[PDB]
Amino acid sequence: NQILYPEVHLDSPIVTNKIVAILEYARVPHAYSLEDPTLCQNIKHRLKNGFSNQMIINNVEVGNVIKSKLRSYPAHSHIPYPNCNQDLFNIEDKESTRKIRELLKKGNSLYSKVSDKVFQCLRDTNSRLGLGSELREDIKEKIINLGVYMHSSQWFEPFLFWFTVKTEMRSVIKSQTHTCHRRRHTPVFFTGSSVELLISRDLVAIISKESQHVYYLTFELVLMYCDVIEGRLMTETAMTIDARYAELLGRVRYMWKLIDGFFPALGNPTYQIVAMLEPLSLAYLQLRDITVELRGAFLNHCFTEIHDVLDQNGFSDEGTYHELIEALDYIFITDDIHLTGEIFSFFRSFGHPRLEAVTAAENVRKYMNQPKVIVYETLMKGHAIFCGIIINGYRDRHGGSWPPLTLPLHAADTIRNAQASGEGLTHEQCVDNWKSFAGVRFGCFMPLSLDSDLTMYLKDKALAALQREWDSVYPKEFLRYDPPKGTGSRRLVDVFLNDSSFDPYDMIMYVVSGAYLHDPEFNLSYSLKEKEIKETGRLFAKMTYKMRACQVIAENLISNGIGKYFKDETYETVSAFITTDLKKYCLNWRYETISLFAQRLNEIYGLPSFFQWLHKRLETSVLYVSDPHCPPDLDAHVPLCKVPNDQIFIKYPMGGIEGYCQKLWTISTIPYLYLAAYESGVRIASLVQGDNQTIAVTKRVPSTWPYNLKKREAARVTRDYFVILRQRLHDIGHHLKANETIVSSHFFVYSKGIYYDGLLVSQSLKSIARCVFWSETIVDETRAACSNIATTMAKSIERGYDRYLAYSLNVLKVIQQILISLGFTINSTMTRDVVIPLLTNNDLLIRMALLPAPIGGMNYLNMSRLFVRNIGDPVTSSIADLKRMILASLMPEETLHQVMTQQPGDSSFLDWASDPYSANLVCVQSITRLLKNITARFVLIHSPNPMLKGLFHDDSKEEDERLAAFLMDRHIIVPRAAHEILDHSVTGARESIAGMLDTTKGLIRASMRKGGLTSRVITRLSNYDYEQFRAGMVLLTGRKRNVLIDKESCSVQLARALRSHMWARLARGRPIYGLEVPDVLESMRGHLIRRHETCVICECGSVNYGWFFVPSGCQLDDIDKVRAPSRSLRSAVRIATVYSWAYGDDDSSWNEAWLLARQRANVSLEELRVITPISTSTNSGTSLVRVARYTTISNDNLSFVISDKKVDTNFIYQQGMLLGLGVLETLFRLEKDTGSSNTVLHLHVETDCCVIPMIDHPRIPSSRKLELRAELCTNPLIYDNAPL
Amino acid sequence: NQKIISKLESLLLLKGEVESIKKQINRQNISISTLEGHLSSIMIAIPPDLKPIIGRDSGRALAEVLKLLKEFQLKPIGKKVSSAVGFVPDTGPASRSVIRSIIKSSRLEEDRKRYLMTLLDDIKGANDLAKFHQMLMKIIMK
Amino acid sequence: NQKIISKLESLLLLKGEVESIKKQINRQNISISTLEGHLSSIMIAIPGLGKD
Amino acid sequence: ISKLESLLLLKGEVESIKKQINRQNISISTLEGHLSSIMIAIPGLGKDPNDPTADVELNPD
Amino acid sequence: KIISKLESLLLLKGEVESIKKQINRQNISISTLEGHLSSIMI
Ligand SMILES: [Zn+2]
Ligand SMILES: [Zn+2]
Repeated sequence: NQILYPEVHLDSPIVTNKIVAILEYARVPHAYSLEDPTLCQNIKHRLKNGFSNQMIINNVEVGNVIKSKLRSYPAHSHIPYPNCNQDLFNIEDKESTRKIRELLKKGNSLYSKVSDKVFQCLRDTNSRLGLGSELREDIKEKIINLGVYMHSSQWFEPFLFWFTVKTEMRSVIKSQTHTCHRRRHTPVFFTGSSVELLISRDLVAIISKESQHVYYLTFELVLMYCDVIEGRLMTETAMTIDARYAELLGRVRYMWKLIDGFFPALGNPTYQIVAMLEPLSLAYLQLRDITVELRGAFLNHCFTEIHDVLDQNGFSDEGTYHELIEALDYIFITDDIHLTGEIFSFFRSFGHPRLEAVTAAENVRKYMNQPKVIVYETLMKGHAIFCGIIINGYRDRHGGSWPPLTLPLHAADTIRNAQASGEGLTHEQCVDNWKSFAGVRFGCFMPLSLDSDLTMYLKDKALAALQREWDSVYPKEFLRYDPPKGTGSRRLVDVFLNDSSFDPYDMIMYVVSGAYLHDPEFNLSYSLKEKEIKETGRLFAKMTYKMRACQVIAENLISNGIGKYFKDETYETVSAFITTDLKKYCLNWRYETISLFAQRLNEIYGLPSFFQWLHKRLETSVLYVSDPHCPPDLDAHVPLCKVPNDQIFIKYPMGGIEGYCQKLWTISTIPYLYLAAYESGVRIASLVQGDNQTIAVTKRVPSTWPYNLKKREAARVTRDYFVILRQRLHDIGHHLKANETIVSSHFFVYSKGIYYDGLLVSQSLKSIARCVFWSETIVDETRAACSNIATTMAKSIERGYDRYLAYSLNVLKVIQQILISLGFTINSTMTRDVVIPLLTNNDLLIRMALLPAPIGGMNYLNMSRLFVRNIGDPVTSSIADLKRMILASLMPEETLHQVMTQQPGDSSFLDWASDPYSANLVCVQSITRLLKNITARFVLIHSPNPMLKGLFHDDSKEEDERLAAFLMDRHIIVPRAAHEILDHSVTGARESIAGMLDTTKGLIRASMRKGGLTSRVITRLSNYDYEQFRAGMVLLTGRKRNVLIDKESCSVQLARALRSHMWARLARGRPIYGLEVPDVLESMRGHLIRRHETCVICECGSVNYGWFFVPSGCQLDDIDKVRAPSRSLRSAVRIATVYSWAYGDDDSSWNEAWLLARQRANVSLEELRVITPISTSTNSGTSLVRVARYTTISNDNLSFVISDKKVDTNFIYQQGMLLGLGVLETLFRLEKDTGSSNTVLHLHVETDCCVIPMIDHPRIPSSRKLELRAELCTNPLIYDNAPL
Repeated sequence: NQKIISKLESLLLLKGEVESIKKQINRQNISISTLEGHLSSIMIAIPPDLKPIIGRDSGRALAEVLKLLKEFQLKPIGKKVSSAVGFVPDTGPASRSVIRSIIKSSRLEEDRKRYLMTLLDDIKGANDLAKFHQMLMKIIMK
Repeated sequence: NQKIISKLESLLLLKGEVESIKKQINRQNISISTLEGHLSSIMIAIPGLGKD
Repeated sequence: ISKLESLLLLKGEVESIKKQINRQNISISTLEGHLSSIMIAIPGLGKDPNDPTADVELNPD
Repeated sequence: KIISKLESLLLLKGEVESIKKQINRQNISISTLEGHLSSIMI
């Protein structure tokens, strides 16, 4: 607990019963109303009897204080949630937010000190790339005055207020929960200017002076408000400073102001109208279709739903509906295509709705109990198509044969001849004679994989309590009776790691033998899900240990075995799209429908009566929705078999459960799609992405036909196919609702945005709403926060935002983050030794916030990252950035000498080989990472599980260090090769499993209580943060000089001189080899060329360059026209040979190569030598871009080979073309057409001063005695030693 | 001769296999009679007038057989009521709004949009509404 | 002399006997086929509660 | 003459009889196929014929 | 001829007995089918 801070971001749902219980025990009169008064009844009974404890006493004290304070406002009135959103989103106070206002003012002044030189430095990059010797005036003004806009936005005061409240509540929680201290100081109000505020451990009270309203909030509500307000602030600031969203700004402002006004009157049902904002965007996008009969199909349903939800609550008058429709029209109707996928990102800026358990229980009980009627011919036709698919799948991979395959009885002569001759068959034959497959029988032809991996078992989940203790999760305070104790553990990972007798083909027998239908400990229970925008929404279920293991095993079996067979006058093809959702199918499935396929799978795999366990178990159990604050209406503990089919229980369900058996369901659905395709006479292509499903329908037509007629014919045939498919699915008994799917001829929605007719629309403003002032870690880490900020900014850049504005925003956010972490924190180790000198010295802070991270600073965004996706070498790129800053006069000139004569750290060959590119910095790691590694290795060492035996010993670290030393300590150091070898060796697998094991606060606290972390380590990790600021201070204040350094030397030479000094204790003057490649933005010049000029200014002799060309007209919006013996190789011999390849094939090093390979495989020297390939030594693709589809890249003038051999891209060649395309994009960003003339782009390159006269040495003879483990490991999961 | 007499009498007395196979075929007939009787008894008129039905157990069909006029099946969608296939107006208040939205999102002239809205505010009736929609389609997509 | 009675009689009877059994089989098999066609169009009803 | 063509007409039966028998065989087999496919997934209706008929595996233990 | 008029005379019975022995199994098979199915209506 001493090293675990409370949460900083909402990760839980909002339950009404929590607030209701807190207020009921504090005895404060409220105005909530529940659907089931069981909680109030239980609490009243308990209070009448005389229960009491520490929480009750504390809440009684707080309630007495509140009651005493409320006597000065004789006209108060509680306002529930979310009826208080319009007020709490605009609250403000002047006195209580005094501390942070001065910090942010200081940050704004610090930024304004250097914003000018920041712009001056950003302009030279444009001047070099060739986009003109000057930026745009508005852009210059925004970059200079970025602070004033952010400070003048309309969310500043609410943001300040909510940040203050959140951090104060977190400090209270942390300082109190550590029960070593006992004395409790009762809380007291704090009279502000406009409001009055009271903060306690688990209850916040706010009183408004003027209107005399009263609000009571909890921790989750506080976190939610803070997140929402900060997101709104960042998004509005971005849209204001940019000049492309000038019309989107007004629309989204009006949307906020309109919808916010509905809360005080409507109430909680407003979130239904909020959730309706996502499909309305697609409905309004449909209006731009080309087949006029389609315009309005989905809109006619959305409007009906909105009218009905507005009518069912008392607003029956038509004026309200009419005005709301007018407002929605004004909001959504637009003209540009790219600016309609943005509203897709704002539907989470209103919060989340409060929910109960009774409503969800009823919503799922409505579906779990419903009779159906199904026809038989359609089922059999689907089954026939299924068998045909499987037949063809196995005919492939073997070649025209059915050796272990089916055994027909009275089939048609065509089918019999097909089997006899060994040729495939089409859907037509199967669907025409399905009667021939009524009685077929397969034979076992698939093996079982029982030592594949461990991810499935190692992923963390939860387990429900045993059946005879089902009510052990409800605390004693909310129940009318005292429950029985809870015994079993509640973590799959620790139950697994402590299971002393585990066997994969033993759970399989536990299912096959029919013992799971009599286990008196089976139990299943539902629990609520957070961060949804629907009351009913979703849930997720928990089961018991054995059944969870069996489910995982079965689904992995399917996904690894058969599931691969389902891979997914000039005429031409046209296509249309159908988009639907796939939820509630798990509720609509049934035994009578799934058994016909489960039986084929049983006969194929061998396991008798296996793949239909879910229904056979659920048809006799009793489910319930569990939540600690929603107790059941009972009087004494009764078995789960005597509750009524009622409030929170679901007795004897019929359907399935989301998540489980999903592979079986998705491979059993497809045949009906193909059946409808055959019945209609078209060709289809399917795709499934989570819950969405897309079906593309294709049809052949002549070429010279007009575009309109083409699309119209495609749409007609697609509508026909849709009608037929709906009619078919209704027979087996699913539900394709006639007004819940989108039929279109232009677009379909998949994971990353909306694909619109050969082009993807942007979603730029999504990550800006996430870049915030902390990050999810068990402690508070400034470096983690800054790295997350840089990551979100780069991800937003690559979706359409502006590079320079994003860079400046990143700089400002980094400065503010450093200031907040130094001056406004809940940490207790920040003392006067660092906080006073740093907060006093101004320029030192600016330099620390501007210096790049890989060489000491805290800025995690290099300039080349704005253009390319991956830079070559972080060290040389950061040195180039520092040189650019020094040139542009942003930082003093001695910073180079300081950073090049800083003091080295202390790491070992293992750390170097595990992070090859790193310099030897001081205390730059991550606390959460360093803690997770230790706790995972410790908990793995003590594990009697027979599946991982001999894989973890107390000497593993020693052997790893010795192996790394033997690999690296030669007369020439090759960190990349060492890293590859060590990654592929056994240590790689060890650490990979350790990292795959995902541990969190629960397991960490459990292991600490066990005693896995010593006091020395916990104190070091508690002090780790302040040491970083100390190191930064001493680095930036040091003063030495390196007389062999002038700031015009090459970045490569500078990086060499830095590495050969920071690694001086281990290298001992030996040359480090093959690490750095030249920087992008320092070795490339650009030049545009137009009507009649030539590349004069860059044609002084440089005659090698890339060539780009792009003519067009009105466009950019819409277009109108080696043995390798095919075996189980992927087990470990892949690794065993890749290691040997990376090692080499020299004179006698083959002995050691074979040694380290035979370590992880069972091969001989000659077999390895004949199975490994030989090489030369020991060792385009685009992004979201509009204009990329119009250019004609050429590189004939630049293919010049330096180092004089046809090699891999000497310089990473794709980077040149990527930079060129980026330049063209940022040139044609904010206009409509390419213009009149033709623009051609020269991209010249001269990487001559950045060359290394490296010598390709034959091989580096080792100087050490190889010594590995005495005996090898024969564990089949790890790379075995007897596979072959 | 003697061979004639013997090889005539043999078969002409062992003829009895004909009455034996007639026994066989009458047994087959009486066994299929009850089969088709059971299959007739399993069902009577039903939405066709004959579609046999069976259930998981014997008596678990009394919840979907009467509501013998079983239940409501899938509702057929044509070219008269709106669905995801195409849009047709009707008397409800949503059709006027979606027509207004089509007019607004069209590519016509502003005064033309005003003219169409003025015609629409007094157009009344299902048939006249459908006629106005059919004319508007041509006007906007021409 | 002796062949007339037996030959003529028990060759005339087999005529109608075999023709009648042939037509009987030929009608029984189509009765089978209609029964099969009937059974090939059937409907399954699913209850609501898995246990009752 | 008379006896020859009488034996002819008494032989002209067996072929039709056999082909009718084969057609009946195919029909009955289709019937049993339907019955098996229903009894697989109605479910139930049996002593122990439901679906253990698959050969166990190459890993019986 | 008139005495060697017996080859088909015996072959007819030789195949008719096979006819009998298969129609019997057909009878028993349809019998077991109706037995299986009669217990499925109510
Ligand atoms: Zn040039
Ligand atoms: Zn250079």
